[PDB]
Amino acid sequence: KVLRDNIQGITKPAIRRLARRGGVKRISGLIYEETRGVLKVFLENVIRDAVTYTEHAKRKTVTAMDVVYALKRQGRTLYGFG
Amino acid sequence: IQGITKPAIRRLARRGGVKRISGLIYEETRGVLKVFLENVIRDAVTYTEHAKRKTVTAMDVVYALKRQGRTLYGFGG
Amino acid sequence: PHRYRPGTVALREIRRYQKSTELLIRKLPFQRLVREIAQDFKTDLRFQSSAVMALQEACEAYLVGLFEDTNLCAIHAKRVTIMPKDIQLARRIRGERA
Amino acid sequence: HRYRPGTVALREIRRYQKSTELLIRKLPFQRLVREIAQDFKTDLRFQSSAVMALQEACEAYLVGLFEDTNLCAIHAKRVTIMPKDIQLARRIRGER
Amino acid sequence: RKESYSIYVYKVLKQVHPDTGISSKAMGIMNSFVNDIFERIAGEASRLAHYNKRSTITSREIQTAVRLLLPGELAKHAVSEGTKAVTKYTS
Amino acid sequence: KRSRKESYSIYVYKVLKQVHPDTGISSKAMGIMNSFVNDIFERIAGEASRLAHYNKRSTITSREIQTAVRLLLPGELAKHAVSEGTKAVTKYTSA
Amino acid sequence: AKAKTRSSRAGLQFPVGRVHRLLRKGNYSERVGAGAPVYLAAVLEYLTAEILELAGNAARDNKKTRIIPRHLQLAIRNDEELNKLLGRVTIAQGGVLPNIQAVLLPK
Amino acid sequence: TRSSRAGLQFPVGRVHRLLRKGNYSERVGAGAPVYLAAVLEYLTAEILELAGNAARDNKKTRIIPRHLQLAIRNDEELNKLLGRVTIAQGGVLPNIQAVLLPK
DNA sequence: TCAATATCCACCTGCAGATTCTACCAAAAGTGTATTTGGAAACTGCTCCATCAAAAGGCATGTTCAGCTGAATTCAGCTGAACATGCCTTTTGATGGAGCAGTTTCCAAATACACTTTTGGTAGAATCTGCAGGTGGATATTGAT
DNA sequence: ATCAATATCCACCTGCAGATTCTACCAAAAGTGTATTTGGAAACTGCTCCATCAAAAGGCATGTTCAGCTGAATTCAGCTGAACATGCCTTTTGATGGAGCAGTTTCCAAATACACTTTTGGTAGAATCTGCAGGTGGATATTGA
Ligand SMILES: [Cl-]
Ligand SMILES: [Mn+2]
Ligand SMILES: [Mn+2]
Repeated sequence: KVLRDNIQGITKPAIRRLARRGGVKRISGLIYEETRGVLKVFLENVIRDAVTYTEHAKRKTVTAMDVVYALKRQGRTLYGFG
Repeated sequence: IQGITKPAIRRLARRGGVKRISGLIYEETRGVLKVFLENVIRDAVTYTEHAKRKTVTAMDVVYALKRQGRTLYGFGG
Repeated sequence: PHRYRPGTVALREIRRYQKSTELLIRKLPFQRLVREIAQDFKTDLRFQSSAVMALQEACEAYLVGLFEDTNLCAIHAKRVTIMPKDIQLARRIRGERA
Repeated sequence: HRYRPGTVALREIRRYQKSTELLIRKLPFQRLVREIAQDFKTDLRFQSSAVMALQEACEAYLVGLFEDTNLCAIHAKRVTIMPKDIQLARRIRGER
Repeated sequence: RKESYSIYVYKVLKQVHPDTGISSKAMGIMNSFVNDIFERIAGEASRLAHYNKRSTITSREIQTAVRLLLPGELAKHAVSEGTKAVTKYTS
Repeated sequence: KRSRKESYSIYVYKVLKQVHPDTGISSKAMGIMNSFVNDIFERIAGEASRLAHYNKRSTITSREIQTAVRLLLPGELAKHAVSEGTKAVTKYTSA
Repeated sequence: AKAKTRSSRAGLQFPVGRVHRLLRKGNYSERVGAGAPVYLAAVLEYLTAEILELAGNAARDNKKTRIIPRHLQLAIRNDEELNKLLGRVTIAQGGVLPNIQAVLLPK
Repeated sequence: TRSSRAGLQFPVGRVHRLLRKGNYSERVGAGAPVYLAAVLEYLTAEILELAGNAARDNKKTRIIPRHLQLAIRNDEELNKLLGRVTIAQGGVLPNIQAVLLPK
């Protein structure tokens, strides 16, 4: 089935929850749409590179290292997947 | 570090496009600049020493700036 | 009925979610979004159970971290409520997009 | 005739942004450079150019830090950069 | 002895702006630039190869690395001009 | 037909027992620890690689490693770091 | 006579040979001294020993005998030096140090 | 010369030796050096072209660092690419926040 | 505006510090040949990943209400800018001496190879066991009177 | 100054999904016997890098005046937090089909390795030149009346 507008899937209660762990006590109402905008940019950039690595390896499957190497590029070095 | 006169700092804050400057800034800015230099130089030297030299060439600085993610153009690559 | 004053449960939650480590976004919606974004780059891609988990670990991490800097930016403006400009300042200083 | 407060500043800003010369005094800096160095290793010698690097790097950084500083002051409605601003910027950049 | 991309930058300078010349320092900035990118590009290419248990850096590594290293249109164009040069050199 | 993969798992566990005999570590945590050692490994060696190069050297000595460590590690972590290394290399050559 | 693992030779838990082999196949250099693998295995051993120690303590504080990430996070984020060493790194499942801005607390 | 063979100014020889003596990989393919060289050339082209303009705009016939910075920072893409680099003697793009202006 | 500062700002112009152009001498870069290999192409065993189906309760949504935060004003204390001064620490400019990056030129020690054994580790199975997930009073912590 | 009203702790329970161990093969360190180098070590340049030494001249430090920016204190419109009811969709669990990773073979097509010949690119003279740096003369941008 056709995937569309799934950025909306990142609900407001969730974003709050992520804001709570961040240490925010009060959240403006405009924040929710702004956060999505940023998350979708972060993701794009990280997935874009990931896939570039999947392509150079000539695979159809994005593997966890692909992501990790990708995160490493953007200096968002992840520990725990390889 | 006191040699870094207040009127020069103001100039720096001016290039930075600052219109008005609190009076404490100056001692503060002097602090930060001191840390910058200390960090950049310690690495430069380490590099100088590894080369068994008594002179910190322009390349050592260059290399240490790279390491601090402050890459510099104009003295080497 | 008994009622908690505004902000009191906000503080309650902060302690709660900071003490825990589970992921705060629902898994399926995130997996969906990941495939949508990835699909618009290369068609017929497949993902390792873990590859998606990775992405979600990074994402949540990134965002939680942004919200902290975000919140220090609201506090600096004498405010207590984070706003977009609070989020943007943080990203300008960080250098994500000056 | 007296120029109202702050008018000059804008003229100082327009001016200094327009140029590219260093703005810290050569000798005092070099003196600063050697000093710090000597606390790390002694009887060191600097290439003329090495000190230019160090000064170029320091100034550039400092000017940049002020742009972020200013933005932090404006954000608080103030128009005068203060130490909290400089600290906020550094704290966000990840320097401390 | 010692070497620099001064000669080549200057040649390139001429094609695009025959009338303009370039100072010493500016020349120096250009050298720094070439080297850097060179390193970034070569470094990543090294990395690709390695992830792929490869012992040889093909021009394919270079290209892919350039996709990862360069932004938007800079990237598109860079692949073209480089692929073009290989098509040509090879034949 | 098997595909053998390696990690510092076994080694981490040996060190885990020395510091805390009664403590144990989970898979995930063993994973974290595995990433850690590699990260560091690549950081140290990569810096080593640079040093040798900036110095027209074709061989990475234990000397380069050490300067690398000085440049990469902060404060006492580095002080103590170097102590273990040196000790380790001195003891190695002698026996 | 019987063989001495080079690691035992230096009195190290980490694998000095494995390290040497990774230094060569790594392409970091054309050649590798015999002391480098040793020296490095040692630095990695001690750093591993360092975070393991603080982690265990944190597992202890929480009445658990098995170290999990959270503990590693807690370890890494509280020590000033490890926290700087792993500043741009994120531990999957590690959470964040509990910290509430003073202004946000009740009157 | 290999470089004319690829119709490039940049030394394809020099780069090949740089890649061989670089520690990047066990072995370097023939197309590599060419490919990269051309990319180093193109990027060079691109920055000089803009500098030229800048220099031209300033009324000079000689490209200097300031011209390079103006060139670099004004274009978004090159700015992304040299985002963590500082041109010595470059200066900064003139920019004064609105609020600081006279009302 | 009308005026009276002080400011920029093009227009013009004249040489010395750089530039760019020459003129030659080594170090690479290119050839020619002969080899070593890396890894693409051809199966094919088989994990792992894409998909669906069900039952179920965890939670996202949307609505009321109203507490209290953000924002708009207003005010005046005094901090930081504009200045005109007085004075000295930076400029810079040779001038010289000498510590010292840099080059050689052997060579003894440390490495790289190329094989041949000899263990140490990894990938399954066999055994354990923290601890997740529930339960329940004790203990505050809150918010209304 | 009290007290319900609630949420948060902390300890005891107990099977089970996640370690801990237990065992067998084997890919890889270890052990030797050569075949190169690698990069110190004396010797010595030619540098650049310190050091005085010596004047002038911006450029810094100061002490005045005050203009207007920061700071604090109210007020109130209304935004966003807390709550309840609703009912949708994410979770959990397992079942299957099979696309496409990976592990082996096989071997040309391609990269590596010398040994040599040619040409190019880096240096240090020789030969132009662009801006630097002042110097007028004239709208500009400010500020007061
Ligand atoms: Cl302050
Ligand atoms: Mn789509
Ligand atoms: Mn001029």
